[PDB]
Amino acid sequence: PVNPKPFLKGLVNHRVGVKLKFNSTEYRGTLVSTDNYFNLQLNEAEEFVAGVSHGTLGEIFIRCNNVLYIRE
Amino acid sequence: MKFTPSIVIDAPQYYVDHFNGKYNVDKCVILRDLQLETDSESMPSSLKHLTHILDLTNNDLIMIPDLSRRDDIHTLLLGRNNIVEVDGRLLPMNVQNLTLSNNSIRRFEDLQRLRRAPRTLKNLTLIGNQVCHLANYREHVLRLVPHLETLDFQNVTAEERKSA
Amino acid sequence: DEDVAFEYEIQKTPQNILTWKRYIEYWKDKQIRWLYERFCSQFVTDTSIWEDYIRWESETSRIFWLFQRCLKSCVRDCDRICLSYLELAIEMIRHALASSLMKMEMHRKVWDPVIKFVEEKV
Amino acid sequence: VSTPELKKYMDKKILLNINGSRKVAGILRGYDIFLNVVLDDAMEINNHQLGLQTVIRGNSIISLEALDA
Amino acid sequence: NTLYVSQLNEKINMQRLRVNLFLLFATFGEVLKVSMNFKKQRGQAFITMRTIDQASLAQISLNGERFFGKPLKVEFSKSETKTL
Amino acid sequence: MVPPINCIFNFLQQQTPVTIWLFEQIGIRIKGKIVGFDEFMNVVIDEAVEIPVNSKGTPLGKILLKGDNITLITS
Amino acid sequence: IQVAHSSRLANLIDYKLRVLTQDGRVYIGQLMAFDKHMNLVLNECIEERVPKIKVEKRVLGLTILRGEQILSTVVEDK
Amino acid sequence: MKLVNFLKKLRNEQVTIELKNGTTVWGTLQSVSPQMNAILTDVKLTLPSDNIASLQYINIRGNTIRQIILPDSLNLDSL
Amino acid sequence: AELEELEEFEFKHGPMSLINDAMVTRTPVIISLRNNHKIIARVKAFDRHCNMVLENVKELWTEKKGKNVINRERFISKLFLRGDSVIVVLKTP
Amino acid sequence: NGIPVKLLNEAQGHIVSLELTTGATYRGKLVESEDSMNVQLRDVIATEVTHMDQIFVRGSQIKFIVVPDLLKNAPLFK
RNA sequence: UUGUUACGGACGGGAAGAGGAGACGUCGCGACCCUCGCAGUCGUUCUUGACUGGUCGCUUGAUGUUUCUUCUUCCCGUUC
Repeated sequence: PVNPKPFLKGLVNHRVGVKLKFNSTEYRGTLVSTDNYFNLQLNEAEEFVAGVSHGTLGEIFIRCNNVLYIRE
Repeated sequence: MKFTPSIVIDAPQYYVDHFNGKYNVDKCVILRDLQLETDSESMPSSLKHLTHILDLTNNDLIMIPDLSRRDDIHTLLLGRNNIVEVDGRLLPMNVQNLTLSNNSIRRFEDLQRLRRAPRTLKNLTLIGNQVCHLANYREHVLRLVPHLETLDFQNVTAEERKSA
Repeated sequence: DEDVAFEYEIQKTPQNILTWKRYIEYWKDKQIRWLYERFCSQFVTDTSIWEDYIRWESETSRIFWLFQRCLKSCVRDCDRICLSYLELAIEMIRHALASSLMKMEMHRKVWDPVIKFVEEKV
Repeated sequence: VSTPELKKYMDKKILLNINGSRKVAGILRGYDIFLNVVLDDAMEINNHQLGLQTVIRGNSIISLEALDA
Repeated sequence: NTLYVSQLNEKINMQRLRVNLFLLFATFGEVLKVSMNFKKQRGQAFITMRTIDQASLAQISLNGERFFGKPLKVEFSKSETKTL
Repeated sequence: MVPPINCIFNFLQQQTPVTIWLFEQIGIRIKGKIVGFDEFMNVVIDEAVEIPVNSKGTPLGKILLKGDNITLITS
Repeated sequence: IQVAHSSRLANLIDYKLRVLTQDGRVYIGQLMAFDKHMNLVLNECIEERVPKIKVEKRVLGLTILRGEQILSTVVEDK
Repeated sequence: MKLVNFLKKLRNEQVTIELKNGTTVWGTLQSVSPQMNAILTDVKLTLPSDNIASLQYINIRGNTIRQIILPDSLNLDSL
Repeated sequence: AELEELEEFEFKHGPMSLINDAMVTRTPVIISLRNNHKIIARVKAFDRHCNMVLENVKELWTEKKGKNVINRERFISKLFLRGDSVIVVLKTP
Repeated sequence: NGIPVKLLNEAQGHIVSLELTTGATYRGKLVESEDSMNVQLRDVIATEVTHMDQIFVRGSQIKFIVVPDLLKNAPLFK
């Protein structure tokens, strides 16, 4: 019943968790909007390098190709 | 005439020597029977174009002159020349296949430029000269030029090396 | 110096005049300009070599001097050099237009631009 | 657009060699233009079983030797 | 044009042999043939040249010349080469 | 014969157990149940647990795995 | 090295070009054909390895090169 | 629409580009394509600080070029 | 025309919106890369596939063997950074 | 259409060597060729050494495909 | 047709003494071997279809993956 793009849509204005393959760093923030090619935009972004944070970034944007997954 | 830049430019660099590499240059109207009496001047006009196979045979070249990088003239053919001495620091690693047949290399001491070959000349052959007729010449060559694999078509064996 | 080498090699043989181009494009520059001027003075009095000398010249005084140089010894490409001198003097357009009629007197459309300029001037 | 000729390899066991030093093996059931090979077996390498049928992505299938010629 | 060699050292390798041949024949004229066609070794090699004169010269001069121990038996080819 | 477009549909219908494999790290492999339907290989999967398999429980919710990053699917 | 001021891939057909690959292995070969992805058909391939100092050599192929892993081709000699 | 268009409009100007190997290579752009297939006339190379090991001509493929520099200090795209 | 023309406003709604905004009102942004890199610059142009053009480009990377961290720096300006290398961009206050 | 593809198609029933991203050099017969460069082989050797009966290869990850010296000028070009 | 745009101190090599090594392949220097010639082998029929330097040393030949863990003496070149 629940498809991917609709799930993604639902998850707008809510917390999102995303990770990368190259330089494994967990990005944590609240989602803003998405497009057909699955690029991302977050607010209140915290760059957790394997648990420990580098710094509170704020309003950020992420490309699709690097992203591993979307979680809570 | 003398080996100028214009002559080099003129030279037929179309038919590549298909045995190895590309661009088998023949300086002047024809390097075979060019009649370059002086040393090979204006080598910079070629500018390391190409084994290269710069066949400068049937000339009157007094001394062997080179001016290029480590991969610029591996299969150089200087047959039927008047090569007295071929000392130089430019062509160190490149010139492996040296066709120096029918040269004017008289003494064994004339090959002292090629001798002490561990650093002086990375590879060199030399054959068909007046120095080949001298007593214990091959042995001497073996002693000095260890890099010389093929000595006048026949190889430098282990036994030979031991002897020298 | 390679200038003496180029001059001796060019002097020992008239050898498909691009040897003067080898003396030119090596420095190309004032030495190349003087060498190409001596080349155009010595043997080659063609339109392409004079045009290359004018291209080496290419501020209105030098262009007018090159146009006076290309006015001398020009037979085949006369109307094209005439239109080129008209465009050069268009920036003494009337005197050089009469000089264009002198060098090349076929010349209807080129004279029509001077007539259009004379109409726009009024 | 053009279909890969995998009808020859139908009903034949295949020893695959996917990217990243992993030797998977299984019999071919279905195929497609993207090369997402629908195969009905999976035994990893020594040997041990981990689930029956396995559908694999097209990008991560490099080499595939047929067992039965 | 072509010159069929015979009676040479079979112990030497193919490419190397070819190279040697090339080196030898560059003094007379421009050697057209880059590699051997027969691939049998033991003397049988066809040295293809651009000019006939050059070939003739080669035949004259290198008849029974010491190349890798044995004397090479030079001779003119029966049929013309595929390249020529 | 089972084509991969209908495969997705079947998965959606059934909701079978799954063990998804990743590209970069060989050890860490995801486990859950596929739900969604899509033209691309990108599909949503509930109850995701990342297990370190030999050559033991990463906290993770209902995952949506990227279309280029799936190495294996099972049913 | 001699090479004239060429404009496009069509004008430089049938020339001995070097080719560089993603891993860093050097090639040489005469460019025979053209394609959308620059799958340049080499006339004779002499592949070369450099370990991660000095360049090695091989002589296996006379190949149809694929355009995915190519970095940048270089002209050797006409 | 696209910024390959921008690249296309540039002609006869030096630009450094850092490749996947990692070399600063200044060269003239020549006929730029929609696939970013650049061609450089004069260039400076470092085979795997930047060691000097330069060649004259080279034909670049578009997938490698990540950054470009020094066409000319000016921004214009739409026409 | 309309199939491509309707995609023009897709930047300002979706995930590129922030970058568009940045471009409009030039401000510094932190750009990351693949093989350990950190670039800082202000935005000027923008397109569909993240092939951006910037100004005042400060680079920070490492070319240190044997696990020693060395932060080298050099001023670059008016680049053309292709989208395949760009991972994360963000508008700072 | 692609000339290399055409060439490949033409060379059906010929001994063609290969090389992948990892560098596993094969050598055997060519079975079939398509628009996407998908190759299948028979009696195929493998020197990464083993001797394999058959193999199918994905087109995207191939580095280069070897062809013999026969199909050089004719009958593909003009 | 062709193009463009738009949609004395350092370093290197070789040798010796004291406390780099093993696999997988890929090309070479010797040969007691094979093989014998100018453009190879076999099927079938009076002229056509298919398939293509090998083996053994190296008595210290070259070279890419993949695991583990330097000092002294002499000789030859470059630099100050």
